[PDB]
Amino acid sequence: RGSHMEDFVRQCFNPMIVELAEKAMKEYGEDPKIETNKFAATCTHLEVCFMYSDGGSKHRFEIIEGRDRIMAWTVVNSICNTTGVEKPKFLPDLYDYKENRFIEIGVTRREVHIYYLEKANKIKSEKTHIHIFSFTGEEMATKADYTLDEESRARIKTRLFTIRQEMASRSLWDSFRQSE
Ligand SMILES: COc1cc(CCNC(=O)c2nc(Cc3ccccc3C(F)(F)F)[nH]c(=O)c2O)ccc1O
Ligand SMILES: [Mn+2]
Ligand SMILES: [Mn+2]
Repeated sequence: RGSHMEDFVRQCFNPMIVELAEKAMKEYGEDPKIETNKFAATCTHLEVCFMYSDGGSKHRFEIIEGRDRIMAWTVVNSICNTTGVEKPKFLPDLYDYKENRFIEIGVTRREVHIYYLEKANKIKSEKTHIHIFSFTGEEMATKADYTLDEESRARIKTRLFTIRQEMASRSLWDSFRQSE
């Protein structure tokens, strides 16, 4: 199907990020040409996770998001057997070696409060850190511990708002906001 959203996602995001989002959606049994809003969402989430890992020290983060499910769970099991942190019931996004905790990164189109509430209700181990961003420039982290420096998060919010602006300029932001 000829979707403007698909072409915009391919023009906006990095090709390797697009390939990773495509592989993730195909592994989860979703059509990137049909679920174009979910395609944009997966690309955005991947890019935000990569920018997050880009912040901090060189060996600070172990990246779980992006890998296929089997290898991702393998790295999670290795981290749990190495450090001793409780195994999470759901696949997280990163692991902070400095703070020694799993990080779940979320990107929302609504208020960060509701999104964080749903995520804290989903995750039951509580030991997993949750860091939520929004397309309006807001953020919320567990225990007010935002992990990274202010600049590394500020560039993330800037990129999110740029993506929102481009979506609105292409007249696709309304359906993308209604999709969530
Ligand atoms: C069983 O469902 C889950 C699967 C996973 C492992 C892989 N998916 C993510 O890692 C992840 N997916 C999403 C959005 C999404 C997209 C597809 C299905 C379900 C969901 C969610 F349910 F999350 F809305 N947003 C994240 O930020 C994000 O990290 C983790 C937690 C889950 O509850
Ligand atoms: Mn994830
Ligand atoms: Mn996430």
